[PDB]
Amino acid sequence: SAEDKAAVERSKMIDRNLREDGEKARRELKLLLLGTGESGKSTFIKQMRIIHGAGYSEEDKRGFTKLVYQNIFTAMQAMIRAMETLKILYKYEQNKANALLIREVDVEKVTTFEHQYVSAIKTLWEDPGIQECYDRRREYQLSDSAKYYLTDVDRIATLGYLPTQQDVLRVRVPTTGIIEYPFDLENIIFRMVDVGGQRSERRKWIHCFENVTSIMFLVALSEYDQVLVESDNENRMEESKALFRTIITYPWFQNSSVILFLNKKDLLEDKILYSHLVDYFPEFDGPQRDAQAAREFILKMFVDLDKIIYSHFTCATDTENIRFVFAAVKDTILQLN
Amino acid sequence: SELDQLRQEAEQLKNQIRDARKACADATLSQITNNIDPVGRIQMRTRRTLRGHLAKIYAMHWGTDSRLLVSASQDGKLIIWDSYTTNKVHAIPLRSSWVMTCAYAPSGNYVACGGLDNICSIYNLKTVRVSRELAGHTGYLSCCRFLDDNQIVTSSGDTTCALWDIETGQQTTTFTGHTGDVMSLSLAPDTRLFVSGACDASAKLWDVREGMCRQTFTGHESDINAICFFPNGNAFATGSDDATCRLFDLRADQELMTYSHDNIICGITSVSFSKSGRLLLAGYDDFNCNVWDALKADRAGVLAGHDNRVSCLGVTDDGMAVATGSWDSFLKIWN
Amino acid sequence: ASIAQARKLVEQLKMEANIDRIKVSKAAADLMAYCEAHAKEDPLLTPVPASENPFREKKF
Ligand SMILES: Nc1nc2c(ncn2[C@@H]2O[C@H](COP(=O)(O)OP(=O)(O)O)[C@@H](O)[C@H]2O)c(=O)[nH]1
Ligand SMILES: [Cl-]
Ligand SMILES: [Zn+2]
Repeated sequence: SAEDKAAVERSKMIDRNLREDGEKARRELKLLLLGTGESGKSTFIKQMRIIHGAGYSEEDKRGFTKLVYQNIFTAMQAMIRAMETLKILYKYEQNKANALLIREVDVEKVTTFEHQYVSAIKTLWEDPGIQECYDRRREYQLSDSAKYYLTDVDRIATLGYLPTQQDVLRVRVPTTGIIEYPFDLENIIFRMVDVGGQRSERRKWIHCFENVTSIMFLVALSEYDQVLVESDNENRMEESKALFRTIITYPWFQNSSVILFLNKKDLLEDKILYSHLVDYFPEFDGPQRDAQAAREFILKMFVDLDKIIYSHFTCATDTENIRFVFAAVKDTILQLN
Repeated sequence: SELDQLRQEAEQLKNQIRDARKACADATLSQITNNIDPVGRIQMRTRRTLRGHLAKIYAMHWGTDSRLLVSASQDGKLIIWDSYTTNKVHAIPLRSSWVMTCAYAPSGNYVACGGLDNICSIYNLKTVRVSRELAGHTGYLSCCRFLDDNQIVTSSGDTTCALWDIETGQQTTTFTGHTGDVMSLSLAPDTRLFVSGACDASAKLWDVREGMCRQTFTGHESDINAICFFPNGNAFATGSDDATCRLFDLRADQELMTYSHDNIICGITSVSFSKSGRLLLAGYDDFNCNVWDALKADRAGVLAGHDNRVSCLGVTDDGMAVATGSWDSFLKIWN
Repeated sequence: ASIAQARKLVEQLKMEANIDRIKVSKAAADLMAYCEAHAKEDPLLTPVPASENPFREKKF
């Protein structure tokens, strides 16, 4: 049959295309980013787009505008809540009304940054009570970019505001599905994957990641002085370490190379001047007010558990630092594969 | 306390339901079927091996012609096969390789798939181009089934199911009530109802057009990964993490039978009845399909043709064949 | 907040309670009768001749 012969040739043309696609797939390396929320995963992905992808054009930057506004509202809502929970007083009577106005904003629906709200935000941020609450942020959940955006509120509120590359690097991009960012480098396709937006039962999808090439586990160095009140005062860094241990002992990650990124090294340098590691980890025997002693301790603690763990200190918002660190990591991953 | 009295009333109602179900339980299915002959040994052969995927297969669905089928793999391809010849008819490159489900529209005009992207993508086979991306779920797409070319039902890790208008791209109806990830759904033969199975260890019967849950069934604190209707629409079966299949009757409003062996402890991924309802086929993480006598609960046979999990299966509308799909990258057609 | 969820649960349980149910004996007899009536139409249960099996025909 002419028709039967055509159907066989169509099948063979499909087989050609599947073989070609299979050849390309063997050049792909999956890099699975893991780590608790706020550890640096989404920022790392954005850096890969800057360093090895298309970067951020004017048009791209314009697209992130409303999310910058939303980060501002989310931060101020967190501090308003903390004023109540920690029982801190506003200095300015007007901020009772300003706090109510901001509290009631539906962040998901924010597309503009109108004068009413800009004034309320600025007046709240300038209140010494809110500044006192900001200084107590280790006791609640506040973005590490909150101060950055609130300091720059005038720039962000100006008509014609266009986000900078730093504004983009810091902004929360909300998603509850899988994040995959592929990029080409030296005839290899790196598929960088982040599941941290997913809110569903990990047991039902973890096997999608059997034998990934590499796991990149991010930890915020700056979380050493935070405890989980719900988990018997478990240190946040102990929770991150427990997660890490579950990852490295998982039977289908035994072939995966494991890279530990101890991120937010810049925030450690500031925090260590006033928040003492020994108060949270009394085994620490190094000097106080010493970032290098602290980060060395945190590293040795994290891997105090056969398998080799590679580790680097990072500042994910510093493009030059990530360029440097990833150049080295890429060399390791390619050598192992 | 208003919340305490409402909590108390809910307990009274759960007891009323328990008592009404007990009042109907006058005999068991096993007693009723005691005198019917065993089916005797079911010994199917592999008739076709479908080769082409290059990674785990997660889902498959037969076309209503009992000849074409669609399969979905983490290789980022949907393949449409002619099972009779083994010819590939289409290979569709997916944007997201993180696929968990696929479906064949009854017309044969469209297929659907999705997964960890949280989107049900519709592909036009008579154009192959993506014709719609159905966005709205806030967790993974676990299952989808077309009612017609313009309507599809989905289940999600976000704990909801939904009915969509494909043309508008909107959820017509959102089916809420599960408290855990929904893994599976099955349309009634008359498309009036559907059932869902979830990680809250419950199966729910839903009214498609009215939007409510009519009946809830508990699956003994094990996640339900797979669900299928009995062919007359008056019962359904589940497959769970605890190596057990269960039959539930809608009009008696309760579980009738379990299907398990103590020396099988692995998860079930997939369930289907045979055309008459007499056989219940289930796919297992131990790489086999077990075929159960639905009326008598004895195991009638095995299909052992895979080197990794059986992830999916399906029985043709004409009843002529079983497909198995596997993490070993192959499908097999049996009868 | 929680009172609304709790009221929803109660209303749902009333809907589930107030249905017509049949005897398991009837339900079972009906499933058995269905299987018996359709057994001849079921190729996986009741082998069809090779010539009627599309997966055995030398045609394909
Ligand atoms: N100062 C500073 N900010 C960082 C660093 N890494 C991430 N951030 C910021 O901290 C916030 C949370 O990081 P993100 O990458 O979103 O973490 P994710 O929740 O794991 O995706 C964002 O505003 C980031 O830009 C770092 O090393 N230093
Ligand atoms: Cl490395
Ligand atoms: Zn290294």
